[PDB]
Amino acid sequence: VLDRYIGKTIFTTIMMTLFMLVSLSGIIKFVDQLKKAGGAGMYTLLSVPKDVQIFFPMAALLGALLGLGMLAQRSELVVMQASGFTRMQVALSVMKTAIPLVLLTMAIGEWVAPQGEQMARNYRAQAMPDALSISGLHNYVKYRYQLNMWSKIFQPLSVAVMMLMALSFIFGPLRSVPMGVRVVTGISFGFVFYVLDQIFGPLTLVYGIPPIIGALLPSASFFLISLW
Amino acid sequence: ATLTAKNLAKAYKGRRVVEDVSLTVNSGEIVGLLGPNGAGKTTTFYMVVGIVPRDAGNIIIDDDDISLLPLHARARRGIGYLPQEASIFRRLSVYDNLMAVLQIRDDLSAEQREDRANELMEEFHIEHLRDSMGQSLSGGERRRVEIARALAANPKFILLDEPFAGVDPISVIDIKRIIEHLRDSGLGVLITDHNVRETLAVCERAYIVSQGHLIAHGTPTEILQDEHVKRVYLG
Amino acid sequence: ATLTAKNLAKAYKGRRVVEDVSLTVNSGEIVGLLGPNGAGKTTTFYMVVGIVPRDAGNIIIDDDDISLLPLHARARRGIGYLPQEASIFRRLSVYDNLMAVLQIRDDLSAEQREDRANELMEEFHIEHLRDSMGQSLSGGERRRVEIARALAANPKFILLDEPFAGVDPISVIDIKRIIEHLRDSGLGVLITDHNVRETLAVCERAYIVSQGHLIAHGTPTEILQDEHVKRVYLG
Amino acid sequence: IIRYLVRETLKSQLAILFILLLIFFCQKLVRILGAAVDGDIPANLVLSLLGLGVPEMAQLILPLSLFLGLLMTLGKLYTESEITVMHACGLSKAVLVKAAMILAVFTAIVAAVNVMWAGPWSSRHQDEELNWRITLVFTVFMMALMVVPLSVVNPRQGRVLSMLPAMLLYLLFFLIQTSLKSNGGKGKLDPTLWMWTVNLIYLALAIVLNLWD
Repeated sequence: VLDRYIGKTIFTTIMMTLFMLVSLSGIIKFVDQLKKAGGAGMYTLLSVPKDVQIFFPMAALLGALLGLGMLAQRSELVVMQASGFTRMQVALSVMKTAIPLVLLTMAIGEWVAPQGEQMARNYRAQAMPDALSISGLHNYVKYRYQLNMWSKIFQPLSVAVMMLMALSFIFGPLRSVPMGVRVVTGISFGFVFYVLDQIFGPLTLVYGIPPIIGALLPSASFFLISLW
Repeated sequence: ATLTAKNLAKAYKGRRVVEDVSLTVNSGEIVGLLGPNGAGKTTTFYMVVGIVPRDAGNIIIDDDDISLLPLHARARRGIGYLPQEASIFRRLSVYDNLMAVLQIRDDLSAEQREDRANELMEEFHIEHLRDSMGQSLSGGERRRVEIARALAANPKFILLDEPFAGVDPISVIDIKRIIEHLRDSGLGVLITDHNVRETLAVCERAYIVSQGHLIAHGTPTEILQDEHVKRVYLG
Repeated sequence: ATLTAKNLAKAYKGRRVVEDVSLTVNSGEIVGLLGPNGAGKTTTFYMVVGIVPRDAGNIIIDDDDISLLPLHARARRGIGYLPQEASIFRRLSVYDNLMAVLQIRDDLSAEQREDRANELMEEFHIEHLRDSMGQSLSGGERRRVEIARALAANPKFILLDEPFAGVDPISVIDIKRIIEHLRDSGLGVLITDHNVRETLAVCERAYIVSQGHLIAHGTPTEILQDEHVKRVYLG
Repeated sequence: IIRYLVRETLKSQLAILFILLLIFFCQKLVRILGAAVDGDIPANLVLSLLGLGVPEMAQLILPLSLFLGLLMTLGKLYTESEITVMHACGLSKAVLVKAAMILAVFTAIVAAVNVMWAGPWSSRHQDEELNWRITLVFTVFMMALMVVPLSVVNPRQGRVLSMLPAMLLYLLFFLIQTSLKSNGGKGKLDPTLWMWTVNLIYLALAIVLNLWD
């Protein structure tokens, strides 16, 4: 089944790209923390699952596009289109194997990644908040970020739109056999959605809005933008 | 059914390659598209199936103009395509490829799917490589399973480019029998090849293309009689 | 000069494919290596040129046993290879490819390099595509410039795999004339092909391989007379 | 000439360098770059954010850029089987390692300036041992020698998994290399000089794999 095949190749490259990002950023933090402060062997898993929660969907973009392009260069996607695949392979394959990989990142950030930084906080005691649930927000309403963490909770679909029209640009390319010259433009033209979507948030409040549809409009407009 | 193109054209960087190419195929018909190197066959196939943006022409199924509609909905309308360069899946096995293509067939259950897959592997004689991984086959079995995964979708019309590339002649005559038996089923096929002395034995009529100019068409005896194309393409 | 292999063997995952394959070629000799699908031709070529680790055999130039020496020093000793699948450079142009290969030729200056490149582009008739970029050519010109960049190195021995893949017959007879003129220059060639009715017209003698078993060898009339290989490979 | 190697791989070099510099600044180029349009506009807010984090991520990602961009497209060359005929025209590994050291010394000048002339800028706009400048121009000088035989992908057993033995060896490098420099102290302070040896012991298992005799 092409579902489990394209899931196999994207999962095997997506572990690679996630490792390549988070093991890099771990030593990014390691070099200046052991530059200034400090002592031997805790700093790596000091900050892993919150770095997973941060760098997951960008790694999803990069790995899904790069692996699907390396598969795509050898004409497999054009012959599976020739047999009769459509946007359905996108819809029920790459989504179907990528958003179950973001459900457990939501699980890691709801279940243990706040404790994943609590362990770092109470291990700070030898030296010298954008991660929460509804249990503070509805009293913050009486006390802004009124639905900003609500939008933070709502991201299996923002990553879906993030990835979807991005790899719609790699669903096509057919000038000769175009050889990955434009997967960089695909990740480029898809990268600006964090530039727009998170910053459309502060634009909602200035003229009066319900922030539910204030968050659901920029995520779903780009869902509707490129349904080829 | 009938697929017809009318005065196709395609170019890039000024160097035009296709001018006024037209073609006509009915349901249950074996038409051929021979021609010299760089004649325009695969680009004509690209304009038929909707790989490249066409500059002029009319792709129509005699009543529905699909000429600005892309490839996936064209294949859902029922054309079949085979790539010139090899395009098998490169981690699967052979039965994995065939059954995975046959999952899209929305007319029969999975026991008839594996039945049809067993029929196709028996009928191409690849059962003694049926569980080898895909990317490491040889060229003969690779082109043979290309033709298998192409024929497995059962379209109305089917387009091939060099189906005889790197194939031993016994399997060539085998594939000849398979395509003519599907002609007995009544399914129109379009073929481009270079082994002319095995291509002409199966084809009914044959368009001949030379640098956009559809310079000849007719029966095998007339296109062999043509001293023009014997100078241009046969030798 | 003379290249000789003695009882080659190669296997993977238990399924053996090559057993006791031997071959013999002299300087100035056209030997062929026909066979059905999965016979072992490209693996035999791999063991000759030193792509795969051989399990048994003796690659020797009749006086120097290079059978455990890798490919780059083998090509410096003077064998020539052409890949089965297409392996052109995929951003260069044609003249860029040819002159870049001819930079390695340590026998003549750059004006004779561009002279030889002009001779080769004239002699394959690719001057009207000589400045197109590499990866977007068609299959005929791609295989033709493969044979060009292969012949440009001028080795003593040269190995081809399917040199007639996707080539129109006029250029086929052209390449036939080129290789037989280099046989008049006295350079031994080894050929694997599937177009037998054009392959036998040029070859002197022809080894025939079927699943490791070198089941036949001899003149074209005897290997066409063989009712065994007419059952096995011809049909 | 076949100089094409450096001309092709420098595209991947720059591509992976820019696409990995805009990542790791995603949560800054979103947050403060968006809040600056409405909230506050001085020059040294966006200039401060440009000055944030650029030297260490330059000096760390640009070696990664080299040994990952030299892995990517040169492995595409391996798996499209082009070195098997380039190799087969009287060449050897010498031409690939010569092209690798040429592109590595072409990036050695930017790997030199983003420390030597980014240091005083780091002091002035970040306050708001000298063997290290040889080790850093050496660690780009070694990956060009290290990854060229390590991802030597066969046409029939190919994969992208080959990046793992080229990244974890750099990680076992760079966990140790900077930790041994946090030992000791600042400038003329003196830790153990085994950092004179870990570079050499990596040159050793670079050069054996490049020899293969």
